[PDB]
Amino acid sequence: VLSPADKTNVKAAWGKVGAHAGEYGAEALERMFLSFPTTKTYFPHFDLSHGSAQVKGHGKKVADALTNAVAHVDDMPNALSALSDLHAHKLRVDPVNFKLLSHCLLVTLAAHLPAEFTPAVHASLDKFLASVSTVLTSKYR
Amino acid sequence: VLSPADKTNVKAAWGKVGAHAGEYGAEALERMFLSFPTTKTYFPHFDLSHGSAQVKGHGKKVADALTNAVAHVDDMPNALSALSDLHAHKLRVDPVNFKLLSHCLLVTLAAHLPAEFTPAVHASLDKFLASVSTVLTSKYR
Amino acid sequence: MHLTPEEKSAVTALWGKVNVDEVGGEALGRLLVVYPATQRFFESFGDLSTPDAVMGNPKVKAHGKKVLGAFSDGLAHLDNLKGTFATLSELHCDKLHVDPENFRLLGNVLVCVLAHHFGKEFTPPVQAAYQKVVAGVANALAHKYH
Amino acid sequence: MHLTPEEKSAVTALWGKVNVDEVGGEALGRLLVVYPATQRFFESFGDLSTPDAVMGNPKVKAHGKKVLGAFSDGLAHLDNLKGTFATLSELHCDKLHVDPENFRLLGNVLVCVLAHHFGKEFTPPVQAAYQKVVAGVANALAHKYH
Ligand code: HEM
Ligand code: HEM
Ligand code: HEM
Ligand code: HEM
Repeated sequence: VLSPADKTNVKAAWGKVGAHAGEYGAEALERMFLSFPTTKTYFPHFDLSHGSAQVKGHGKKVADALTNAVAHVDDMPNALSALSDLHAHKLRVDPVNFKLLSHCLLVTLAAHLPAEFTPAVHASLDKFLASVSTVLTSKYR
Repeated sequence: VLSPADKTNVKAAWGKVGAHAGEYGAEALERMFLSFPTTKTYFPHFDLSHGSAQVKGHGKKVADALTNAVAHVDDMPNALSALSDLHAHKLRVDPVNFKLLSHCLLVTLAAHLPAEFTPAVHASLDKFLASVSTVLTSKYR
Repeated sequence: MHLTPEEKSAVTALWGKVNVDEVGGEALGRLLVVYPATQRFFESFGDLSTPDAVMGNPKVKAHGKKVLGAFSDGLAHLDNLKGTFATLSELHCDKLHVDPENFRLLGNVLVCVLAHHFGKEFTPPVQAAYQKVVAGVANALAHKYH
Repeated sequence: MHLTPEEKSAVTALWGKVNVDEVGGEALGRLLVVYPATQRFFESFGDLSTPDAVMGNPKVKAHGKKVLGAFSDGLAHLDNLKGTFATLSELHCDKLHVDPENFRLLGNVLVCVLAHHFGKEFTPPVQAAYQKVVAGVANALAHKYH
């Protein structure tokens, strides 16, 4: 569960992400494709090369969804509802993959936000990405 | 998430288990311990030899908690609240282990209830054990 | 494949009694019914709208048989599952785009089917030996994913 | 452990810049803070109630150094991880009763910490090489569980 302190931590860190979000989501995806190749199976229709405009374009979409989750941190299950139907019922993405993307996001934020990624903030972000993953995954079978 | 047809399959399957539940619970633990040895790390204080008394006794424990969950299928979180705190906060059992016990329980039911373990009931028992697992680990961290 | 001699022998002796037409169809069918997500890979098989529809589908049954056919090969090559399954691996990855996490689901369904068919004879020790085999097969099938 | 020549160079190149005393502390400490369940194994370290209490605990810092050092040996023997870690495997299993799933958690927290320390330098390709290594080390630590 996201406690008050966690929400504050998440708002402050995503805040400092600002207009770089799109770029971070794109790096997170590239990191995931390279470190965990099984995830590419969900994107055979994508151009997966370094610099791919499809990957940047998508990274932006992933970051906007997270920004909207942060904006609706007290009602994530409803705010991400459409994205849950998409992932669980249409794309049918196995839940382990969410853990992999999440890990890759944390890696990206760590590499770009040295001063903000303290122990406490790292724990809050991990918790937040778990909450998002759980919502996107709850109807899956 | 359980459908009414699931609730019905679970009640009927479990109703047949009847007085065997305890023996079945113990068989399922013995299966888990031999098939997935890392689960033994949570039971260092137990005699784990074949047919041991603690296992047997513990098996009744687990089988009754499942019996109570079936009876309170519509209100699991409330009914299982004490076990959730025990597993998630006191014991701190990593969630992976729940899937391993669920599978062994399924195998046990499959091996003793030929007539009843149909494809539809198999699916319902699986969604059922997954819900129990979700409640028993909801707070783990 | 860290299989003790009494394990290899446990696996082998039981496999000799398997009716591959029954088990193969039951395992593939139970996968699609128990884990409906997997149905996206077989949309070309027809109607899989209900359990009965699924267990009766002749494309599900034939494919099930081929699947068990491949599993039999691995049992005869337990010492080199990797080499034995390299082509199938490349296929499930480059042509079919199957997330290897699904290989475990089929393995466990497969184990539940063996238990359903053999009852008392599918003792805990025999189960453990099959869990190792099924893990080894899953891993071999995932080896060439890139 | 499929490590190509370039992955191995990348890995080794980076490791020679790592201050072990310090990175070990950070990694074990971040582990106890982000995944609090892993505090069940260190009740003797005293106070772990808040982040400052954990990160600054001299016992946490000393143990982290210990862990990172064994991690180091591993890197000096990438081609025999199982042998290198065999005694530590048995110890974690028979005497400490640590569920191996915790080895993957530490491995990932360590990747985050490297990324934190090196920012830039920690390119995706370099991350990928480290993920194979942490997986390899966790599997080797898991090998002797029975
Ligand atoms: C933090 C978790 C994730 C979030 C917030 C997220 C968000 C999104 C968004 C915004 C879209 C575009 C929806 C649209 O069309 O407007 C999308 C689509 C998609 N996502 Fe996710 N995603 C997440 C995790 C994953 C993971 C783990 C996978 C699989 C490895 C995945 C695979 C896909 C695929 C295949 C599409 C469709 C892309 C296409 O064909 O255009 N996503 N996601
Ligand atoms: C179907 C899921 C499970 C259910 C319904 C269940 C139920 C129970 C019950 C009723 C108890 C006894 C509590 C008491 O005495 O008041 C218990 C204890 C315990 N459970 Fe579970 N359990 C489940 C899964 C697991 C798994 C996956 C693990 C880890 C492998 C585990 C490890 C333990 C341990 C170590 C104890 C304490 C045993 C002792 O010291 O006597 N449980 N559980
Ligand atoms: C248990 C491990 C598995 C083995 C040993 C296996 C084996 C095979 C074999 C022998 C074929 C026939 C290929 C040919 O001759 O051209 C095949 C095809 C196929 N496999 Fe698997 N398979 C496994 C698991 C899976 C899983 C889990 C899925 C997806 C959930 C899957 C999806 C497919 C699909 C969609 C085909 C093509 C069927 C067609 O031609 O329409 N397989 N597999
Ligand atoms: C990177 C993987 C790891 C390595 C290389 C490693 C290495 C070590 C070493 C060298 C020791 C000292 C052995 C001795 O006292 O003779 C140790 C002890 C210990 N390890 Fe690990 N370890 C790892 C992961 C873990 C994790 C994930 C846990 C549990 C969350 C853990 C739990 C413990 C505990 C409780 C001790 C004894 C501490 C004490 O002195 O009281 N280890 N480990």
